[PDB]
Amino acid sequence: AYTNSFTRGVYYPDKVFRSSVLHSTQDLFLPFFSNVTWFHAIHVDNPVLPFNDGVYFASTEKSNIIRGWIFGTTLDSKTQSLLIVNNATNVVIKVCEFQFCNDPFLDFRVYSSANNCTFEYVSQPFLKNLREFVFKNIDGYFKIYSKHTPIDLPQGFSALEPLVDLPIGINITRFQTLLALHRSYLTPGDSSSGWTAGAAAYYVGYLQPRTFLLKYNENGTITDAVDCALDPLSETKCTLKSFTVEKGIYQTSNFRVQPTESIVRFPNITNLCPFDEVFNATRFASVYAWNRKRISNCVADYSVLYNFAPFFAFKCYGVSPTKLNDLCFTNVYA
Amino acid sequence: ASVYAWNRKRISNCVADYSVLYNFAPFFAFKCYGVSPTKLNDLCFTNVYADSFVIRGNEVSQIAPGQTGNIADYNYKLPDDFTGCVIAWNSNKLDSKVGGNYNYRYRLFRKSNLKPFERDISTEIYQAGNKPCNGVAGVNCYFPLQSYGFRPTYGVGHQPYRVVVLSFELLHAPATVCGPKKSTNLVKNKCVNFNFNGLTGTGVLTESNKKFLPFQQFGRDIADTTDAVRDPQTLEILDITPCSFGGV
Amino acid sequence: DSFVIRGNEVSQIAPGQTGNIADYNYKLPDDFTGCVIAWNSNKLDSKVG
Amino acid sequence: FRPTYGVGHQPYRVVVLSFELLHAPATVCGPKKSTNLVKNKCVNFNFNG
Amino acid sequence: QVQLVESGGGLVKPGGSLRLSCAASGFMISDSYMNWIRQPPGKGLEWVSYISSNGYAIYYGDSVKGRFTISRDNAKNFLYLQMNSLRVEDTAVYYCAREQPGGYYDSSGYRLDPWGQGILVTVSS
Amino acid sequence: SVITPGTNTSNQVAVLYQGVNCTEVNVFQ
Amino acid sequence: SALTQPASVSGSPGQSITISCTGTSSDVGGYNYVSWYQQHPGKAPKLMIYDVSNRPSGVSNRFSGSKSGNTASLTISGLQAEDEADYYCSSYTSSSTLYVFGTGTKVTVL
Repeated sequence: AYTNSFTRGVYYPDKVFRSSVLHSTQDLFLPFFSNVTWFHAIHVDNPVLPFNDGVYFASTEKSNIIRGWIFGTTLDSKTQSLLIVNNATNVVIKVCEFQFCNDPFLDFRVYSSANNCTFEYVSQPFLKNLREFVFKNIDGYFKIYSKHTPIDLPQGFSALEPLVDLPIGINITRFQTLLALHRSYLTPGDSSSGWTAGAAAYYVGYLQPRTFLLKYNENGTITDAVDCALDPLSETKCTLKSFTVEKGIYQTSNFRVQPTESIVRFPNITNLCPFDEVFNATRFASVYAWNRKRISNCVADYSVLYNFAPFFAFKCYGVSPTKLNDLCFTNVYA
Repeated sequence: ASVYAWNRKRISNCVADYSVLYNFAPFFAFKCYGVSPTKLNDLCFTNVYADSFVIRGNEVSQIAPGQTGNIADYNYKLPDDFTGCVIAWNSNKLDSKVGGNYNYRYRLFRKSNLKPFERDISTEIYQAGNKPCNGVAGVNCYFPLQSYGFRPTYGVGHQPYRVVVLSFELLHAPATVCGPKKSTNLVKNKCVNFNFNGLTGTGVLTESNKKFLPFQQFGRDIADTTDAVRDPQTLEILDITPCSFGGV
Repeated sequence: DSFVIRGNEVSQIAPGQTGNIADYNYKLPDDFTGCVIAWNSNKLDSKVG
Repeated sequence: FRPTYGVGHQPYRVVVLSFELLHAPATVCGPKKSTNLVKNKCVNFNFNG
Repeated sequence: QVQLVESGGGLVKPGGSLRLSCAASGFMISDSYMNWIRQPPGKGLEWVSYISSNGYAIYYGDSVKGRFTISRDNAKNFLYLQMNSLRVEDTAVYYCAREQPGGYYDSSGYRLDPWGQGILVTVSS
Repeated sequence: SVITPGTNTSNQVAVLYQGVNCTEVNVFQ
Repeated sequence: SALTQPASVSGSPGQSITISCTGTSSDVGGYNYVSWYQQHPGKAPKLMIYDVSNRPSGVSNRFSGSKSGNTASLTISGLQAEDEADYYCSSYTSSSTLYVFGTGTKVTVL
């Protein structure tokens, strides 16, 4: 499905305090008014969603039906998937390359294969309640921002705070969510029946590189923001660095048609060098009077050599053959 | 470890002193980009890493900001904005046997170069203009890894060289590791030279009245003037104002 | 001026250049002018033991 | 010092030359000579450097 | 705790061949450098061969050079030593031993701690 | 260039591309 | 290249013993990687000391290794009963062949 994300997703990007000032920063934000994919948490339980570049994950629930995540590049134990599991008591973060089942287990507390853990961390838990989360993983780090607010995505503006920054370096490409249910059985595999749960739904949104003009109020909190690259009026506000533009004409930026293709034009490769003249020789010289011939001032190509000779031995010292077709030399000997 | 599988270890949350390193290893080369070692004993850092491996002796130079060769194309590469230090000391007395130490290898063939600070350990046979040989070697289809075969008679530039690299940021993020330097009792309301966790400046310190959020460490006015800072010992927030001046 | 030093420190003998040889051992001014000469001598100053 | 260490640990005999060039009263310089003085003519001169 | 049990030795005739199996228990033989120690009757101990953890460095005893191949079954998690083309002077007991500093930041010299139980071999008419 | 009648009057906006004709960019020449 | 280890020794409870273990200037002298093992009849030889001053687990402090130039020397204190066993000094080398061994010592207590 689809639903536009309103003016949401702004977060404190550099954790340095600033008061009553406007600042322009270039970072991965959620473009305003963009539509976001929507999935529901009843049963089939949840399909896989890619982690393209960053997820803006919001969930509205009041019975703890949504309880965790699992991330990683593959379900096999061949790579260090990630675990984030909430609980009434704490969060459990793990990086252990544990092979998973065909479906994420529904919390009868665990269903997964063995682990070869490399990093572990624990801290307080992530717990009408509007949960918003922003996950980004670019710089060797996985970062969490969050906010819980009383109350579709509301039009009210509210910024996210950096909660935890995980230095774990897993190559993350897909991500899934973890569900739960009361007095529910748990097995590695189940049909689309699922189990009953409270009414809830969760939205997913994607970050992009954008330039934002952030307004900090006198208390050091972000209160409004304008997307510098959305439409002409926002681009004009962002260039004057001012939220109110008076009547007039303004030169904001420049446009330039991009090149649609690349072409190279060189002379028709012509005066070749005599190679099929040294390997195809009919009669050789003896070792103690080996023959040397200087070959220069010509275009030599070492791509034709694979034809001739099953090549019991073909090796080079100081160069690699795949790169040999490229360099230019002084005088090559044979 | 070998170059093609360099090993990384994070060192943090401790008092680091870079005066003891002069001991170990004659240190043929010990140089830093972005800091100078005699002053290195003072600053506080974000997160310092240590990578260790063994490479040939004509390639030490390849471990530099943005230098091309064959040890920094597909083996291991550092970024172009690197900051930190590199260290090498010829070790030809413990890693080179008679007959070739076939224990350390490096990727000679790679499809595409690698981004900074990533290591690839997958063993795969190079291609040859056709569906790659599935287990064999023809004109091409070579084994990806080639042994060094270190021997105790080579020229120094071919003897192996143990190397270790330290790399750390200095944006003054929450200090996790500092040099030895001891603390001093705090003075307020007087023009005093201060050195807060590496940030050096002058001005009068006053109890602050602005609300730092708990995850913040520095405060700024317009034009990067450090306007406020939180104490690294007692966490009270402090305001900075330059002492009085004017024209005569 | 004459004295004897190690073989990894030649770079250290410069005005106010850091290593461990030009800060507190013996130091030249920051406006130095002249030349420096060093030669590894292991055949007349190093004995067995 | 021992005669088998790595290059960075062997000694270096060293000597440092230091001299001013404010062209103060010349005390040393031979590789040339002198020439008869010329007056009233555009001439390139080399006075002790 | 950690045992190294052997199997495959016994009596043999000169000229033939044989295979020794070193079974590791208490730890993983797939990442611990190994090397065999043989002891003739009434003498000291002697180095046989050496496998690395990598699997790419193999060092044999100088007398058994040319023969006495070594390998590891990371599937069956054992060590195998096949003695090939034996001679009469090779009668001895054999031990399968593991090098202690198999970690990556040890700063401690090598030392053979876990030894193999050991089996004897007799090659004659 | 962006033509704007003022933030406090209304958000409508008209755009002027200076050195090009829209045949190769309502429309007006 | 083999280490030369003496035949046997003898003393009574309460005494202390020493044993010399020489070598060349490539195995013992120049690397200080030498070790010492013990063997009761019918068991794989067990490590007594290595890294000369580095005494490993369980070992009674009564053993004290030392290395001077090329020679190495062990010193055992407090004659007990278990001493009935062979002792071998081993070392890590640098050419082909990575370990050599000593002739073996017999330590018997009266």
